[PDB]
Amino acid sequence: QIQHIAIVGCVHGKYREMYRQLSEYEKSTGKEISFVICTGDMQTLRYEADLVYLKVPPKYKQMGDFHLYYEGKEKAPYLTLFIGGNHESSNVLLHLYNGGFVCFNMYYLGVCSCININGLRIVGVSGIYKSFDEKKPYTYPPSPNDVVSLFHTRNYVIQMLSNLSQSSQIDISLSHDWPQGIVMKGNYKQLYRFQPGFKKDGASLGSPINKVILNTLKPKYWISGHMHCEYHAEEGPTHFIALGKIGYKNAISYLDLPLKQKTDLEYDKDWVCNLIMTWPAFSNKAQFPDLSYSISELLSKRTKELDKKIIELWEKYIGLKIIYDSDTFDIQFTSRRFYIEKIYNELNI
RNA sequence: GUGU
Ligand SMILES: [Fe+2]
Ligand SMILES: [Zn+2]
Repeated sequence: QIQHIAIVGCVHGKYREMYRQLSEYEKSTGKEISFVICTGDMQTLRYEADLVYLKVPPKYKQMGDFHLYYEGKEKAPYLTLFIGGNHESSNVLLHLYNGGFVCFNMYYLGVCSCININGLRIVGVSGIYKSFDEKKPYTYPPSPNDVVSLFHTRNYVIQMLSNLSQSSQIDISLSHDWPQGIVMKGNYKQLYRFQPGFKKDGASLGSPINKVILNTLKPKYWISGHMHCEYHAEEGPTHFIALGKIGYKNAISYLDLPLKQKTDLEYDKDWVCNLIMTWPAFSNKAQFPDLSYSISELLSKRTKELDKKIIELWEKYIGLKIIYDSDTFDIQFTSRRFYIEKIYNELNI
């Protein structure tokens, strides 16, 4: 039993072309796409005003196609899961830092998270690495000045995600920039012939945060974008796949994986417990996470009886299935935090 | 990597 998953590199606002490409493959080969995974640079600009939050060179200050899907003019034909890259409507993603649908069939995984679909556990890490921002908190509501920093990956995602392969393996992990040093684990000589600009970076190319997460979780697959080129490599048991940008040949590939059972997009139980147990570090909605707390210390208080009660209350107030909600994004920010706070306090810890 |  087989499922076919499309994996996409950078989209840069070219959604109609991406779905056209994807519908072609469905018609040409007769295979059915279960769902789509995109590794970032999604540019989910709702309308003109969101352009202030898109950090691009001036020639790329363009709306793209997403507003068509946001308005309902277009309908995304497949469920599309994505992380954020360095070219985003960063204000929208911060409202949805705990994940959410930006429009029908288009689900943002958040700053980081794990989801369940078709028996698979999928971990996403948004953004790109800059050492000088990796300790900065998020400030909310988003203001135009943070356009330059909102999409930089924070070190704290390492502690949020590190326990996630205790119960079971991670099937797929996504990141926008490559895990640092993985460039050396494939045919880099051939890669340097197509991208001679990479050679000077050596093994330091890529994000150290993603390197750590890769080494800790060892997913079956790690997918990244951002470098506008195809690449493959193997780090121990992990198959690494880098993808190009929509418009070129190397932008889309497909994973044909065993389908254990067909199952709708669901929240991951272990992620949900991590989210509830770290609530104290996130409780100040003007600035989070409060790193005076230890994320690891907070997560060390997880127990099997608390996990069971957390998932019971999550199913009650939110539900295990991830379902489309068309409230505005600032309301979704407040609502999801309202139930995390409520669930935590009901634990009396 | 259209990366500061
Ligand atoms: Fe990028
Ligand atoms: Zn890109």
